[PDB]
Amino acid sequence: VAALVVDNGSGMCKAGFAGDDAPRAVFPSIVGRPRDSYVGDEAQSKRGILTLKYPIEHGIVTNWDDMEKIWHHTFYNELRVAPEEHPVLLTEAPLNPKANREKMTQIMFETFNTPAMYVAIQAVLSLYASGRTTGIVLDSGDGVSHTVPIYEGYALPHAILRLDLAGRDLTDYLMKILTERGYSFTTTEEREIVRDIKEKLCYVALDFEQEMATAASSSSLEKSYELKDGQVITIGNERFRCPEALFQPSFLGMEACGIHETTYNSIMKCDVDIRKDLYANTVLSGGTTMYPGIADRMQKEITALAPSTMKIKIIAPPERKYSVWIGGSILASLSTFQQMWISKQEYDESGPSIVHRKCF
Ligand SMILES: Nc1ncnc2c1ncn2[C@@H]1O[C@H](COP(=O)(O)OP(=O)(O)OP(=O)(O)O)[C@@H](O)[C@H]1O
Ligand SMILES: [Ca+2]
Repeated sequence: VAALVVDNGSGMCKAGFAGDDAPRAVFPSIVGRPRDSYVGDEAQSKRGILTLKYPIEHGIVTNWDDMEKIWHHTFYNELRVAPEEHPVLLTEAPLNPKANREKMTQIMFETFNTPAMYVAIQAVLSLYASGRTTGIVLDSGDGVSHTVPIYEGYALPHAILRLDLAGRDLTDYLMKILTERGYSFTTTEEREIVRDIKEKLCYVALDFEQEMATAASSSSLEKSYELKDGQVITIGNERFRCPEALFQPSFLGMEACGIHETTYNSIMKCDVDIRKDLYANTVLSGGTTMYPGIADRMQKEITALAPSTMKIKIIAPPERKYSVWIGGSILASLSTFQQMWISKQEYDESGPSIVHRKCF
């Protein structure tokens, strides 16, 4: 009899049990409404008559009635369990407003009746999941990208940087640039493909101009995508121009620093004496860091921004895509964290605003 690990993100919900090694339920973060309640895998397939809402916008929860239902679906239909038997580890976005974790507790203890619960910070977790308690996580999902300096399991609120460049925009950026090539992707079923192509084929060029150079001069970097109907689509320098946006947001007419500088900028915002620790412990997580090349490119780029002498180390746990979860599975499982929850009876005594003093 162990705990529960529910990680909620802008596009996917990752659910399972503390003391496992991998989520058991994984399903998009979508609630479907007929212009009578559909969540999960189910929800996607029905779209044509329904309306789809995503209640997690940019890592933060904006609809609470839809959020409640994703969790109704998670416990009952996906995990087949019932909450008032289990303690729940719930995850939160770096710099989640005070109010939102409060409101989160309410739902759990009140609607769901958890005997115990918790909210931890996603970044923080993935940092654990590799085995460290100091560092800076580049976490970057379907909707939002954070750089998060962590010191002794304590994220540093002054040093966090959020950038809303992430999966969905890359998906959108591949569409845009494949469409400039002639192709067309109207429908959302076609869109589901560009999503696949991005994940199947894209990578991160080491040297962006040389690469663009190479692909104008020959076709050595081309790959074909055979569409489920039979038609094969040639994809070329699109393959690395999509994830290039991460390093240069301009591609998307954004005036933002790329994930590299953003990470430099976050390291730089900290007390000087910790930086070398962070520099050398920089963890990728989120599924938008899955592109091959990323590590090196990031190694190359921070090294051009960092002290000439300095030692860098980008860590890319092969697993990273579902690391946030995992990281908490570890935690909720740890016999030494067993007596750190907020309990049903503890809530009753203090209301939601206790979720702060006990969740630092
Ligand atoms: N192998 C891959 N290569 C590149 N991108 C990928 C890969 N696998 C998944 N992605 C992208 O990762 C995204 C999902 O990542 P993650 O699971 O961190 O999302 P999330 O937690 O829903 O997002 P957020 O942190 O933005 O709330 C999707 O945009 C998907 O297209
Ligand atoms: Ca996420």
